[PDB]
Amino acid sequence: DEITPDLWQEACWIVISSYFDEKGLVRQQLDSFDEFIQMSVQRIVEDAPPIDLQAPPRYLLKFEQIYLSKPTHWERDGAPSPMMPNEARLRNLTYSAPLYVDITKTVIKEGEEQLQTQHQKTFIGKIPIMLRSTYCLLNGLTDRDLCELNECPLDPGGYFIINGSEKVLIAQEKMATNTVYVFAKKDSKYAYTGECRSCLENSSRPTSTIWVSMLARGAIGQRIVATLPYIKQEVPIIIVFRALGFVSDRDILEHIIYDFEDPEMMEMVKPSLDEAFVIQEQNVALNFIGSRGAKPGVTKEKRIKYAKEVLQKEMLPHVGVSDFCETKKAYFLGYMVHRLLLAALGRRELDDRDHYGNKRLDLAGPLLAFLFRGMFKNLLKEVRIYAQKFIDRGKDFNLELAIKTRIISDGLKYSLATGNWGDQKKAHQARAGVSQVLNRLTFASTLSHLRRLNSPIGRDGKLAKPRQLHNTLWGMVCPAETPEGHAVGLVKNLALMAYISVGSQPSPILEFLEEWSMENLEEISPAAIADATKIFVNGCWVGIHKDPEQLMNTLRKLRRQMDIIVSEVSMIRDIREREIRIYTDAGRICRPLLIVEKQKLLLKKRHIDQLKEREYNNYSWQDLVASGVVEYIDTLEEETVMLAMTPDDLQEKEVAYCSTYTHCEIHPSMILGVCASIIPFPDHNQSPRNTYQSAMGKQAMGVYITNFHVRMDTLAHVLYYPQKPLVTTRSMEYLRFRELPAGINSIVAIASYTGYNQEDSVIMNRSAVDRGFFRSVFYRSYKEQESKKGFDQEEVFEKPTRETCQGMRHAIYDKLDDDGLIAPGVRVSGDDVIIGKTVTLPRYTKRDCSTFLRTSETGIVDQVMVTLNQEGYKFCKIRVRSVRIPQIGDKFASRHGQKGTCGIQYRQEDMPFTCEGITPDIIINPHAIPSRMTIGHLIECLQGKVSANKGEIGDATPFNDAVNVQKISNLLSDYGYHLRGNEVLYNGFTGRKITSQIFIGPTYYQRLKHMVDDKIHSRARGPIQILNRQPMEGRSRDGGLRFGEMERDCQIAHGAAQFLRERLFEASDPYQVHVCNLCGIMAIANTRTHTYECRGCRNKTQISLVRMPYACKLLFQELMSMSIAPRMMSV
Amino acid sequence: MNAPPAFESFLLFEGEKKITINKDTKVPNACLFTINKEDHTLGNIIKSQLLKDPQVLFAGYKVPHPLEHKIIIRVQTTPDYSPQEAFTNAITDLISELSLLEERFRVAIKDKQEG
Amino acid sequence: VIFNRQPTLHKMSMMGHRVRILPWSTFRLNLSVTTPYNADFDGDEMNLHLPQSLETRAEIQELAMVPRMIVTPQSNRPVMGIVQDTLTAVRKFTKRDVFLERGEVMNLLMFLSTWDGKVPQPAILKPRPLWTGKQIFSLIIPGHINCIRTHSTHPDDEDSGPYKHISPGDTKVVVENGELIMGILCKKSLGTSAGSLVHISYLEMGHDITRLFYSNIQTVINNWLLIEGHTIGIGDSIADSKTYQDIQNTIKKAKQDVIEVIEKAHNNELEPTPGNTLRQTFENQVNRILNDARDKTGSSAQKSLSEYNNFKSMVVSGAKGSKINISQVIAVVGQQNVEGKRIPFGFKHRTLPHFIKDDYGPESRGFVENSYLAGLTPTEFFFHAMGGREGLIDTAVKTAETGY
Amino acid sequence: MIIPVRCFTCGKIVGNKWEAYLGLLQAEYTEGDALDALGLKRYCCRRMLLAHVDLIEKLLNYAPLEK
Amino acid sequence: QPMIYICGECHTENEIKSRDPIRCRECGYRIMYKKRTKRLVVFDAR
Amino acid sequence: MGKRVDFSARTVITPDPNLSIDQVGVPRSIAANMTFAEIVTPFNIDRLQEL
Amino acid sequence: SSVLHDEFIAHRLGLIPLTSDDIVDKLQYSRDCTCEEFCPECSVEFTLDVRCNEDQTRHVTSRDLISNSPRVIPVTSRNEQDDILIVKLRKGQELRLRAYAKKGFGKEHAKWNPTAGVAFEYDPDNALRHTVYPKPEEWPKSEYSELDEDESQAPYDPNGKPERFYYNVESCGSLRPETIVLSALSGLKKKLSDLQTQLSHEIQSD
RNA sequence: AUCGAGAGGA
Ligand SMILES: [Mg+2]
Ligand SMILES: [Zn+2]
Ligand SMILES: [Zn+2]
Ligand SMILES: [Zn+2]
Ligand SMILES: [Zn+2]
Repeated sequence: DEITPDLWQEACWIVISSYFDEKGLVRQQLDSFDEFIQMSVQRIVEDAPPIDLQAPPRYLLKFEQIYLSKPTHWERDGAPSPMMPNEARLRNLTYSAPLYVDITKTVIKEGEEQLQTQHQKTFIGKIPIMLRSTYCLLNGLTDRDLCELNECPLDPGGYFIINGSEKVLIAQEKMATNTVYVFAKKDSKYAYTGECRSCLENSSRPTSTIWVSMLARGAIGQRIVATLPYIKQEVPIIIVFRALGFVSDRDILEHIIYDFEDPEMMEMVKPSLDEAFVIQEQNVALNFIGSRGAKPGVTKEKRIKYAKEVLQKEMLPHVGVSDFCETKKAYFLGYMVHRLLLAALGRRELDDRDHYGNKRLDLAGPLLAFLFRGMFKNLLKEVRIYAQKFIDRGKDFNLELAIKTRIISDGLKYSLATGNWGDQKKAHQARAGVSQVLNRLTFASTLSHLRRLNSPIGRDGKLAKPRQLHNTLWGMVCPAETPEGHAVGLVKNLALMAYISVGSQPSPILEFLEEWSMENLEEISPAAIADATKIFVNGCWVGIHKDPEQLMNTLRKLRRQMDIIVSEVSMIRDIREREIRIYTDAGRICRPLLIVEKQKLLLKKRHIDQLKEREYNNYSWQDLVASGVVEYIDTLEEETVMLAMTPDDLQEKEVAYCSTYTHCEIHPSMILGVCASIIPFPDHNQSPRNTYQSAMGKQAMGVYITNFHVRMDTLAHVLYYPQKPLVTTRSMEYLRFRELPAGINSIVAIASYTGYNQEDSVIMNRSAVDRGFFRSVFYRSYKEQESKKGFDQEEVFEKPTRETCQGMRHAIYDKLDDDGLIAPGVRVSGDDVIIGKTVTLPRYTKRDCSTFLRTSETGIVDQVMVTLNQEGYKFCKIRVRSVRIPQIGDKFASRHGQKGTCGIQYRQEDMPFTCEGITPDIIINPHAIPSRMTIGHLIECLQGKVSANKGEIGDATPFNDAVNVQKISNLLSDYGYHLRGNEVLYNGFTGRKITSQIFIGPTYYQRLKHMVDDKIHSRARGPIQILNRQPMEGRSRDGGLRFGEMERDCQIAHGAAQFLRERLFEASDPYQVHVCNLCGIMAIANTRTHTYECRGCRNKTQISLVRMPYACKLLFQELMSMSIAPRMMSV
Repeated sequence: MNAPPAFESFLLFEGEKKITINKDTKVPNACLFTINKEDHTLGNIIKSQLLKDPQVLFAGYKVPHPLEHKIIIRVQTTPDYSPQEAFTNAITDLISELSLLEERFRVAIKDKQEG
Repeated sequence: VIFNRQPTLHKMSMMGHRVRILPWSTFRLNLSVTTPYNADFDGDEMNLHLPQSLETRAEIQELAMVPRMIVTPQSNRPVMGIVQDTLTAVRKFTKRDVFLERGEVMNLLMFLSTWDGKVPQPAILKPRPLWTGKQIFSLIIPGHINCIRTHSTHPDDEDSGPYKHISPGDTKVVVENGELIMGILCKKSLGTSAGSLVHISYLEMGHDITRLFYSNIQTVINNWLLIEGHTIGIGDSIADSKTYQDIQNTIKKAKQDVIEVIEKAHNNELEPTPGNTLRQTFENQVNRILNDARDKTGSSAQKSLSEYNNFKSMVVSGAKGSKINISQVIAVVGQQNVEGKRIPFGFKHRTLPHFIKDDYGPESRGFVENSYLAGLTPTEFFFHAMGGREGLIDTAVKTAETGY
Repeated sequence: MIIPVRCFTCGKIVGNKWEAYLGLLQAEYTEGDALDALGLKRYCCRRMLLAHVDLIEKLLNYAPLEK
Repeated sequence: QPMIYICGECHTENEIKSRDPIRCRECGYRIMYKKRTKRLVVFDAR
Repeated sequence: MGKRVDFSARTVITPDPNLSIDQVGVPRSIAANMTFAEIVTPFNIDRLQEL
Repeated sequence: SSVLHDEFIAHRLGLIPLTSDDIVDKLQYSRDCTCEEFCPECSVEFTLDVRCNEDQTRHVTSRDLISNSPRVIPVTSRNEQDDILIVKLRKGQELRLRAYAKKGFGKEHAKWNPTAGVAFEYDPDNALRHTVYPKPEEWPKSEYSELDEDESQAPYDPNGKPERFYYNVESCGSLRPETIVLSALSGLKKKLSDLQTQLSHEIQSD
């Protein structure tokens, strides 16, 4: 029955495999989008108010149902056809499906003359579709079906195709809503502040933040204030309580202080009462609120109405926005004050801003919902204006012409295309970085980009606290994978078994709590709240309970049985403070864990047995979760959980550590993400090395996707001979690194050989490189289109001619065909022409606008595709193919942060060799190891020697006590090798033995995208910028290198004044001006007629020539634009 | 972009001499032999054969740059001898050694295939 | 040309070079001139500027050329020195038991540019002629400079007792009349510190002679290292069973000591020291115990090393690494700190959900009692990732403020 | 994508061994014994056969451009 | 002169002249590919 | 204070133990792109005509 | 029409070994041939023309490389070891090419390297101490060692020199191993002879 | 071509 330790390493990984058979790696994206389409769009459409318009006749126009068909495309003839994602990629279409809404317009004029007209399936917009979602044409297709459609079966999906560009929505971090968080700002007028970003269940407005603060000590005592929304002045809490109908001080403290035996709380609230005694009735308090507001009505009536509306709608919407909710709002605001007092009295800890239990991940669904709310509101507005301008004339109108569908369509398309998350007009208030271009450089880069999280703290911020690896990231975020540049700690990555909750309605839970012995908050007396336990659901205090323990037992039983409580519902019992917080909302990152009985796992051997035959008896992960054996625990419920790292922790020990565990890790290696799960032996490296590899696995070459032959990507690198690593971890089985690997096993020798590998460099074998070692192919796609925008000027693909075309370069166009397009198989060098495009003029009647190769490439045309774009003019894509043979300067890396460029390449006779004539493919310098402490590199090399000599794949899973260095060495000594991986090598040049026995063996190396040929650049009098006549910027522009301020300072320190003048004047922008010797302002010179005159001074004899930079002339002219007179006085 | 053709390691450029002899002025009876389009394969054997001559006081070689395709062999001999004569005799001795080794390897192969 | 690397921090980040046209498509640099640029070959790119007049060319040739840039005015010492392979190899080369044969010596003399063509009389004539590495470095050393240094492993109690001028360990570098009379050369003798051989060469001999000195050390030593070889592998990370037992006993004793301090604090048997609160005093005691454990285990690992250990070779020469790195690879990685304190209670009174609440023990708060060869446990792995994230954040955040 | 022709290290031909290697593996050989049957004794050639991923078999799941 | 293209879906060799919408005559598919040139490109097997 | 300049080049750096400290190894393509305006004299008339 | 681009196929064809035993000495380098681009005196013509019409995958192997010269053929195609795989083809895919094979050696490209490993060793017992084992007991014995198992390495020989070099020359297939050794000795001897000829011209010109 | 944004390199 029990899984014994000897079977555990199989059982756990069997369980893990079942998880990845059920979910995958992009499950969060697909589930978010599916919830958005199934629920969020319908909720948004129904939550909009019916637009009642009347001059008389009236019309309501109620939207009642939505229909999202499959993705289709409409040609110029208008025939709807099912559009495949690959066709969208090739034709630069948007993989979107039409959204139709049912509309009901009832005519009501008078005399009960009512009649309803329903417009079924009114086309309301087009919604882009996430690939492999339920509403994707690739849904449920087999691998054969996907290959029939020219799709990769290993492609995870989880992205959109907007204008042929694959866009991926990055999950955005945000502070959780409807939760009270008591912080303390050191530099502020308030000692403690308790904030609550409140938002109603079905979002319709932004988060309304309410603060309840305490004024810092230094009138008599510490005063509690409340910064309500839409009010620009602090308001005493007692005033707010009275404005809600609680005038008696006893009632207010009944709502705030639940234990009247506690004078400390009492004296700390007393200043607030003493400050609010002149105001003692609800109307006066409402008048005070309205007066403190930023729109103080001259008459107290409208002041009181405004205060009523604010306190009913903007104050704590999550508690309830309807009327008669003042009791719930009073109880909740009293809870906020109670929490603030507990913090000020030291009875509760301040809340941690960085705790991921306090955060939420805004995924594709809830982000598209924000867009859709804004866009549907704008659409209903436009419909209101259109219908109003017609009914004002007293006649009917056609809603089909009122609905301008471009709002929703173009809005979603623009937002996903650019990443600016918001309305196109508010292009600066909008937050960019959402919806990035999917990284297709290697399969690991694609997976990681699809599992990418973002902390929008702002890269400019230099506070390290949000960048720090918090304790609560354990199991939810990769500890290693993070960019090492300016976004350290802000851009994160999901751990492998991390699941972001999609969201759920609290209705069944609330109903069960009602049927259960919970007492509502309006029905109780406050005297009961002392000993009772509060119950919050999605931040709303809904009631109280008397035995929280057996309530938690009941709820956990219900969730483990897949009863009314779904698996993703978090249920935290804080014991010391008697809250029970239940969460069903979306964005809660959680992970699966094995539940533990008294001191035993519930995962018995029968579950492993049924999981082994997963493909026959359809016993899956969901059956494991439904059995009550596995549980999803979120960051906030982990605080109440006692984990076992392994079932070995559940053994009874000579001194028991815990003996009351509640859960167990499925495997600790699941704390790593996609790119860190490729590192072998990451627990033997320094952690920065693991981070650098997690970044560098994403630039590694491989086969980024199986269907690369049909993709017209702008840039693509494919390795000739990708190999799976000889030394692998058990997590790559689910990353599909074995099916799409990104490196080669290289016989690497760590040695000092000729000095060409010093300081992070490598010596490669020229003979190996000749045999296809780390050879790659680079595919570059050029796009072009001939626009017939108007009869004024039209472009067209056609072989240009020297007699008709004007802007025709001296490059030869013979490689083009009569259609103007080069043919595949044609070898093209730099500056060559691949598309001959000519544009009609207003060298006559047509000008050359041909597409050249990006300079200095020298490839062969791989293929040419011709089609029609969305509007329907001819559209061409040409993929050119360039074989990249590794060379000096190309960057290579192992899986341990050990990067370096090729210093030199030696032939096989020049490389050092073992007694059996094995030469290293790569030689790396021993000095790269000691400071870096990448012992995982050495253990991987030794394990790889054992694996190659044994005919197996080494197990480098991080935390594995069945694999240590002594075992690997003992294994290697059985194959006739030195147990530590050393060998006697001979000098290739002289054949003499090397005195020091070299450490050599197979290690998995990666070829990175950074090849020297894509970086080398030179300039000598090339093109210049228009504004300031200085060299351009970039290799692509043939630009010059920037001689910056620091270079100026260095050369000033050198004392090299002529070199400094050459760099900053003569090699950048030499220029001449003519200055009036009297006024010092630039004069008018006419060198052809030799007439120089200053219009200002009315002189034409006292002019002087001045040699100045063009940028300085431009500066002085831009100062004269500002009415400044910079007078260059030559005397 | 900058890859030299692989034959440039073996083939002489037009007007480029296979070997150049330059008198070393630091010490007497020393010469520098700059041999183009050769590498350690001939340099090592020529040096080691020259070291077998008791009339050779110095015999060394270097590949000044691996990316370049020449070697320099410095030979100093006793005053009654010459570095050019030493170099010639070293090549003659290497040729005779290789001829003998080839004939003996042919004989050994014949014995092995026959019995 | 002026050769530059960004960020251009000081005047040595832009130096004058003479162009040498070579086949492939990278900028090829000498390895001594990498420290001034702060340049390594992990994909770094550098900028070449070509002066376009005889006046600017003369300016760069007389002011900014690299040999004129050997000594920096910032700290009146060399800015470039001997570096990784050449430094490990010159340390191995100038050991007392390095004996070169006639053919090896001629091979090395082929790579001396400043050689008068005279083979020196070997240090050993019989039974077989053998030159020493010091005897060839004496040929590399220019002019008639005089220098006294001490190898990094020089015992401090040797200059007092006998054998001061005849060192048993071949420490106490002594160069006289441009001959390495004795001593093992290392970072202290050929690095960028003040009073080293490269500095004294630049001060006594010109910048040209010092340029040749750098080049000759590099060429001769690299071509000898082709014979000697240098490596590193698992065998250098391993220690004997006695050392492992000593380290584990040290760690066990340290954890029991921390348990005793915890028990004292729990029983109110701990009184605070002046200038600190009780929490801070407990933290000081625990951190002192664990730092003592780390240092003792590191000393155990260091003494366990053989003379053939390649970690010890690179640390001794000063080429790369430190004794703390050896301790972390062999003995114990040690305490992980976030903001100068142990791992914070990021959960509620816990560092991770795997620990009990209010657990101030060493493993709970981020003491990695394993080495990198042993491998970190999952909690040690996460805490080490936290500590390393602190360094990454520091490196990425200090740059803007320091540049401003 | 396809089995290399030569071993990158030594230059031994491995191109003619992939199909035989697979046939030995379905014959219930261990990977080590299979590599021994094909005569791959240096761990470089064993690396070549043992770490190869036959991606061409997946690229042949797509219909060609011309019928 | 003919500029025969191949269909991305039906793989049909069909001729299309300039100023003609890009449509396969056999199945109407909108994506077409050019055929391999007849020019003589040489590879050094290296 | 800082600006783009002509007669500049940039590429990856690489070790070369066989250069002196004051030498820089330059590709032939960078050197073929970059030029130095040398004045003609009877001292260099023949060499510059050759070039 | 195969899934491997043209340079992939070309590179792959270059690495197929061709029987070179008696023909390599007769053929000339195209540098030395007085013909045009090609001729039968400096080159060998190969043709390959395969089309997958059937439903199973067609293995285009080295057996499909048809030569004009019967003496120079792919080694695997010589009259066991299977044929080298050039490319796998799917129904409707087709590969038709025309190759020319030339004379060269491994300095120019590893495809002209005839060896599949050259094991070279000397002093199997570390008597010259050209290696220095920190722990000589830990190292396995060479196959050419003559030491009793208690003895880890031979006693140091101060008067010793490297003699008795052991070789294991493995052939890729193009040449026989003994032909590789004989051709190596002849090539080294002709390198030295040419060097001596040029030396004599330099000495007499001075 | 410009501008902006994003992703990256040292
Ligand atoms: Mg660098
Ligand atoms: Zn004037
Ligand atoms: Zn091999
Ligand atoms: Zn068609
Ligand atoms: Zn010919």
